[PDB]
Amino acid sequence: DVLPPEADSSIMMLTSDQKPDVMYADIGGMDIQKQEVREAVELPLTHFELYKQIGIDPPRGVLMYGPPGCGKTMLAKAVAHHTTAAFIRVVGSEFVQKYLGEGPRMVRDVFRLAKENAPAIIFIDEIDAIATKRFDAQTGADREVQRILLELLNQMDGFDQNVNVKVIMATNRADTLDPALLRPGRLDRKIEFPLPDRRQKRLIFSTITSKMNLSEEVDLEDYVARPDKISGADINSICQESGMLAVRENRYIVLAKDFEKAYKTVIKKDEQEHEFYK
Amino acid sequence: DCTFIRVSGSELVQKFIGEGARMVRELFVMAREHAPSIIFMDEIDSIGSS
Amino acid sequence: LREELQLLQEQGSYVGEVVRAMDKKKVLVKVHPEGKFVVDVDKNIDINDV
Amino acid sequence: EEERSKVDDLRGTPMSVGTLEEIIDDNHAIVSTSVGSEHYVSILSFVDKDLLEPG
Amino acid sequence: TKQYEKSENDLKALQSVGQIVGEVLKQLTEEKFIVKATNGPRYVVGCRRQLDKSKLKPGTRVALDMTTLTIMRYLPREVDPLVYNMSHEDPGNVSYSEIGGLSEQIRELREVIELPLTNPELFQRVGIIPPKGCLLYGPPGTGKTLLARAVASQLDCNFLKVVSSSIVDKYIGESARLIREMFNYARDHQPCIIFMDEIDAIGGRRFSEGTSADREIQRTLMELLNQMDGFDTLHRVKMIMATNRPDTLDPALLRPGRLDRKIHIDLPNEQARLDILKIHAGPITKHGEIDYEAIVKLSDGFNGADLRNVCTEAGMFAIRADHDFVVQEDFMKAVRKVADSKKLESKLDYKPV
Amino acid sequence: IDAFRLINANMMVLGHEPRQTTSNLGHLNKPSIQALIHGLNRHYYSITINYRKNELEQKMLLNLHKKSWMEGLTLQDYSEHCKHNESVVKEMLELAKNYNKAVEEEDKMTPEQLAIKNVGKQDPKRHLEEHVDVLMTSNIVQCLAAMLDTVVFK
Amino acid sequence: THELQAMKDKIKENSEKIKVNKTLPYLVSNVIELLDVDPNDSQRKGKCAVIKTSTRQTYFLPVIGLVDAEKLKPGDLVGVNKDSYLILETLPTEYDSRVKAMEVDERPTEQYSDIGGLDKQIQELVEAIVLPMNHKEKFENLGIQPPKGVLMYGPPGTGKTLLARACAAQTKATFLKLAGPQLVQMFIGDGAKLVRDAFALAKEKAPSIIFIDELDAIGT
Amino acid sequence: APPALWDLAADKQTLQSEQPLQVARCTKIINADSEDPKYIINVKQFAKFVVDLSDQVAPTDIEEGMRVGVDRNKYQIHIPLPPKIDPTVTMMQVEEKPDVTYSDVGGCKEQIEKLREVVETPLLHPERFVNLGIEPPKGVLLFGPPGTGKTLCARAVANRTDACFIRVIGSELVQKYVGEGARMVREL
Ligand SMILES: Nc1ncnc2c1ncn2[C@@H]1O[C@H](COP(=O)(O)OP(=O)(O)OP(=O)(O)O)[C@@H](O)[C@H]1O
Ligand SMILES: Nc1ncnc2c1ncn2[C@@H]1O[C@H](COP(=O)(O)OP(=O)(O)OP(=O)(O)O)[C@@H](O)[C@H]1O
Ligand SMILES: Nc1ncnc2c1ncn2[C@@H]1O[C@H](COP(=O)(O)OP(=O)(O)OP(=O)(O)O)[C@@H](O)[C@H]1O
Repeated sequence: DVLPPEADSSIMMLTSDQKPDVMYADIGGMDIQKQEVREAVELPLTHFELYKQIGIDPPRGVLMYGPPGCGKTMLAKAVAHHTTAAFIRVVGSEFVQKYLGEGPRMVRDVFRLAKENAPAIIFIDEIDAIATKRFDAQTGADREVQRILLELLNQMDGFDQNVNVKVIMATNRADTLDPALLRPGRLDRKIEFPLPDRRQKRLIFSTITSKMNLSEEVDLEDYVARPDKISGADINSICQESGMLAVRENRYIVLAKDFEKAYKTVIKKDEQEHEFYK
Repeated sequence: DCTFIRVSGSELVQKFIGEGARMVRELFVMAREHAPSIIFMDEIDSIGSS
Repeated sequence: LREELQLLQEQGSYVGEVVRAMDKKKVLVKVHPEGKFVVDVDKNIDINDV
Repeated sequence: EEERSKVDDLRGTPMSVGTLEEIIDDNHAIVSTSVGSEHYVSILSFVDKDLLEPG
Repeated sequence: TKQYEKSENDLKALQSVGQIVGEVLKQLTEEKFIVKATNGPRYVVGCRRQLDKSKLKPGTRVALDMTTLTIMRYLPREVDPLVYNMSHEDPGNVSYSEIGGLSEQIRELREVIELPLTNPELFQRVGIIPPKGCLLYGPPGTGKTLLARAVASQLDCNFLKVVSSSIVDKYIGESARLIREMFNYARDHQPCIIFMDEIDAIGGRRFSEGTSADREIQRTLMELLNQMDGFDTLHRVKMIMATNRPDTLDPALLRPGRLDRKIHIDLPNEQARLDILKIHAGPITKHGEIDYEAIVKLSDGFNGADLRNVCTEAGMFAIRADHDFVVQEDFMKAVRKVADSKKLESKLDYKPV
Repeated sequence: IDAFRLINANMMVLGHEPRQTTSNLGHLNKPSIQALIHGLNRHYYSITINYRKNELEQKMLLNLHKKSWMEGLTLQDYSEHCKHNESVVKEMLELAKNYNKAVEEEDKMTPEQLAIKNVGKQDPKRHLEEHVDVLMTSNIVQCLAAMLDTVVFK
Repeated sequence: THELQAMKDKIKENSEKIKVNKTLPYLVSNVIELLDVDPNDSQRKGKCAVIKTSTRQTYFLPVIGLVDAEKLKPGDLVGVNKDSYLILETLPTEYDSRVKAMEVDERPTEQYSDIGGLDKQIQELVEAIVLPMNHKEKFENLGIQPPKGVLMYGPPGTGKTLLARACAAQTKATFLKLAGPQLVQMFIGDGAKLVRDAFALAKEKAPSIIFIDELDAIGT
Repeated sequence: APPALWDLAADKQTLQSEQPLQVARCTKIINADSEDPKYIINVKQFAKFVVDLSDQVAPTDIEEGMRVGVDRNKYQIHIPLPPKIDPTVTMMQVEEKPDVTYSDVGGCKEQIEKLREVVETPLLHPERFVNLGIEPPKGVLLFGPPGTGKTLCARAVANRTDACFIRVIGSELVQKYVGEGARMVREL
């Protein structure tokens, strides 16, 4: 007799009911990334027939890149509170084991619980691990699990079409990803995380200042101007550093002084008088 | 109606065809096995790389 | 099903892959987890069909 | 004649295909097969032992 | 005489063979349980009547019968390498008072480490998240490992030390998943302090794609990175990282979260040099006539380790003079000469930021 | 069950090969049935087992388990199945109605597909038959429902 | 009162029965100590320990039987017989072959009388090695910390190698020949484990002397 | 066919000799000695066995790192094996048979003489140099213009007195997958 389904094996499913951390009200800066992701995730998941009406085949391919800043998993935590679906949280390296015979069953199990519990969303973090090519026998199991990445690449062809799956993907470095993965027909969407900008500066300052105590002396004009001459950044974590320089004290509410201090702490370097060209 | 064959191809064209070699021969042995066949250069067309 | 179970109970049955055939009626058979073997006729299946 | 109906019972029916590792002047040959296995083989038949050579 | 017969009767109980360990996957029904041995094979089997279905739960380490392949007794958890990681011994206490510089660096780490544990209430009021990581690097100067190690023995509580050689694991770089084990028992035994030394070997940048194991290490990162980008609360646990240079750490580890703070070691100031000199003059025997400032002025730019090596060399020069009490004149001899030789061997000491 | 007997090991010099009335010996040693079973032919020999009746208590022992499915008064759970006879049984008949639409519109393509494959080569799909269980459950429904006019009336 | 000899007879007969389970402590396995009690569900209490194998399998067995939990922290090399899965004795120490013992140097044939002109600089070499041995009693009084590593370098010759080795016969301390590039191996983590294993038996053979060459090659 | 007839007809004695020593699998490297009777041994099967030895082999003949045969049933030591390392790289390193005798010299006198006395004379008359020693030199270095590279060695091939010598090609030392050259250079 066969598996019910689905009793696994491994991972497992669920574990996400007592989670996630916070809703999507946190990150309000992007707004151009969410319009892509929301339309590429929750809309195809809610109405499958609406796409068939207009005659457009909704892709399952979601690609993210650009860090820093981090972006990425924050969106997974948001979409977790938007819709009720089954979420897979797995580390790129988590399935690699001592025996290659477990790989194919594992990816198959992920997918078969996905189709049984559909609607469902699967998130693997930084698959660029298994995207690198090697020929040795010791990496021969790594080659087998990248042919397993190709085997799930075949299984998602099994998902074509209609019911069902959702695959979101992120990586710190996209230069190591093989063109077969980014090829259209499987991942049709490439979303790049942009560097924070002025519009995003004021949003990234509002969101951190709501959670932490603020002072009337503290003004965001010079903080959206002077750091905007270079950064860039990471800006949020420097505001967190203003919290961490308030917790260096012995302080009631943070003032302008600690912010100005967090700038000169971490990090800037010059680098260079050679820049005297401009 | 002839078969369509692309050049490398990554990674997995090398493993599927032999272990290791000139790589232009064993592949050509597959094209000899199935004829007619068309060979295509895919792709390495980029500004990278310019 | 009982008798057939008895013949498949001890060793079951393997899955063979022929790497090469020999003129001595013995055919080279390779198993994936295992090494390369070779086994004789096998009269039910003709040699030219292998 | 009778030798063909004799030596066949010794090798068959199943047999494995290994690789030769090294030869000893005692006619014991050290063979290596999948995966990482060794042994002492001494046979006086069909050899051709000098033309084999390890590898 | 009879105690021996007690042991021999114990052998009669040793006639019962052991069992095979296995993890509980799921249960199809009350007569069907899916278990997986550590070896890789899976088995759907039953269970006896002593165990409770609710107490079992999936992902539980249990022992399977040699033949029936069914659960008899269970264990909550086990881990074989960690016991070694909990046996590190740091003297001081006193050694913590003898390190001297850098004072204000110590006053930063004392807080970022100790305060979140003793006063978690102050953080929740302001809304500031306690830093879950910190970076201490050298050797522009020295004292990295010493200072942090002293905190292990000062704060007491729990401490865990990991040598960078445990990541390879030869074939099957599963030690990456041994990081998940590490953080498992870090979530159990919390609070705890974790040290990471020579991270540059295990946190490199995979700039030039090559060889083989270059990639496996990149996969060990993914365990660190994803567990510190969680999906997990590391607030209670603490981690310390050290390197020769922050060149290989990638934008991943130079980013906050994983590494919130960064404290570079600096060359000992002459004022701090007097201090560190003082703590090494204590155990040593000298003449009643002593002047430390001569040494401070003569010794500039040296490492706190190199100062101690110079003091010891001053003493190791006195044994040739065989004298019990040793004047600082002989000291300034050995000091000046040998230390300056250290400057000749000081080539390529300049390290990046 | 099973049964065994220890043969004497010191008899190994004399004839070890009885018995008389070899009938039951032949049926007992069979089937052989693997290897481990045959590994006990030496040093051991089995011995036949046959039930005896004791048919009186066996007769009641059948009727105890069979009557277990039956009710105590016998008019209780059948009339509770008469309370069931209209529940949610009109809704359970809507369950059967969905099985009869959904399985039949895909089993009406099978007579056309038989012309494509020509004819009954493998196959199966499936999605095939399953209407037997639907008819049997509907027949249980109509019979337990026919009990209404018998029970409710007098 | 004479029945004590009867029980003596049964404990010796059972010891002879222990001999058949003591032959032979064939396989090597790794140990994980554990102590737990299992409530039911009349009561059953004790201690049970987890065991590894050399065949990649990991078993579960009651605590040995014979040697108690007085020793030790999770170890290895424990002798256990085939499918019995019982450890009769815990056998030391560590491992393995050339990794256990890099090189066994009895003594070099050369002595310090075969060199000349180094009298000034041979004294600094002889000092760092000889002074810790005999004068420890002096160092405890003077608070002196002995040197450990010494950097000897130059083009041949010099001839540092022969002199450094020759003085090791005069100190009687155990000498372990080690080459730098030996740390490089076909597989990963070998050099790390190798150094740990090197100072292991150095602590067992203490005092001793370990020498390496071409450090510049493996320390770039 | 006659030689193969007698070749295949020796299997009747071969099968009687096939009962012993055919269970000698496999070759295993030893580890440490705890006592005299008992030795810990490792095998490529990955199972490390601690076992005794057969009474037909003197225990004093087994030294740490010696590979020995095993009777898998009893696991006891059967027979030691002198050869250990290495696969085919060694046999490729070995050369045999002479060629290019001394009559192939192109007139070089002092050259060929001074290199003759470094190699051929010490092994031609060993007692001579040991008597009058001092000590023969370690070796030589050849280089310069191409004529005549590498042929002068062929002279030592044909002038080799008894035991053949081994020639080695340079580029085979450096190989992909670093760490192969370490084993390489050591074993030879
Ligand atoms: N509003 C915000 N804008 C940008 N970054 C934020 C914001 N809020 C939190 N973060 C940062 O995002 C981090 C967590 O993001 P995530 O879990 O996606 O990491 P990641 O993107 O996987 O890491 P990396 O990209 O460096 O591998 C936190 O450390 C926090 O500093
Ligand atoms: N502040 C200090 N007080 C006392 N001793 C010190 C101090 N700093 C360094 N030392 C000496 O230096 C030795 C090593 O300490 P530390 O961890 O700083 O070295 P390290 O960081 O490994 O040096 P490097 O980074 O150059 O390898 C100790 O044995 C100690 O005696
Ligand atoms: N200054 C010296 N005094 C005495 N003997 C010397 C001196 N220099 C060289 N020799 C002799 O030269 C011989 C060759 O030694 P060599 O210099 O090659 O060794 P080495 O340089 O120590 O080797 P390595 O380079 O591996 O360290 C030695 O036998 C040594 O006795």
